[PDB]
Amino acid sequence: PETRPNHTIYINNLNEKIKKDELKKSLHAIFSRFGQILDILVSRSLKMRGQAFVIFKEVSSATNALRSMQGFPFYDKPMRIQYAKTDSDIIAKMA
RNA sequence: GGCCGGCAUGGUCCCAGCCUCCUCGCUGGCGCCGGCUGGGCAACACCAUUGCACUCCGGUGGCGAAUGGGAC
Ligand SMILES: [Mg+2]
Ligand SMILES: [Mg+2]
Ligand SMILES: [Mg+2]
Ligand SMILES: [Mg+2]
Ligand SMILES: [Mg+2]
Ligand SMILES: [Mg+2]
Ligand SMILES: [Mg+2]
Ligand SMILES: [Mg+2]
Ligand SMILES: [Mg+2]
Ligand SMILES: [Mg+2]
Ligand SMILES: [Mg+2]
Ligand SMILES: [Mg+2]
Ligand SMILES: [Mg+2]
Ligand SMILES: [Mg+2]
Ligand SMILES: [Mg+2]
Repeated sequence: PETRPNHTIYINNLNEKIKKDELKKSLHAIFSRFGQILDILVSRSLKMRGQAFVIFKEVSSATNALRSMQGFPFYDKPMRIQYAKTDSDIIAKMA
């Protein structure tokens, strides 16, 4: 359902027909305005398809991105967003 | 994509057309029928999947495809 605040947002219900490189770029296009993005992780494997991790440098960015883009129609599908359950390695490798 | 068999089929060159998972080719292929067989999921389609990762990594399918004109 939902979890504790995090630098990283977990996005799913994404259109699975879209390729990894395009998907990453399109996600930057709509999410960059919430704050600096450290990385976007995408895989098309059987387990990880339809999903993305957007890693913000500051948690407040993640928070605003989550509230604002919940259900945003993206490649004809309503985007579902939550905080990631765990910190991404890029975040742990800092603080 | 490869090989073989049967039948049909005069040769060389030119132009145009058509076909596609298999160099979309600046020279790849394209008579009819039938059997054997290779590679790969890179793209595409379909099936399955709503999945919390930081390790690339589900499956199946097609190629069971494609002809006119001219010069000598
Ligand atoms: Mg990209
Ligand atoms: Mg990458
Ligand atoms: Mg997967
Ligand atoms: Mg033969
Ligand atoms: Mg005869
Ligand atoms: Mg015959
Ligand atoms: Mg002869
Ligand atoms: Mg003649
Ligand atoms: Mg020609
Ligand atoms: Mg034409
Ligand atoms: Mg064609
Ligand atoms: Mg047979
Ligand atoms: Mg986790
Ligand atoms: Mg085959
Ligand atoms: Mg002729």
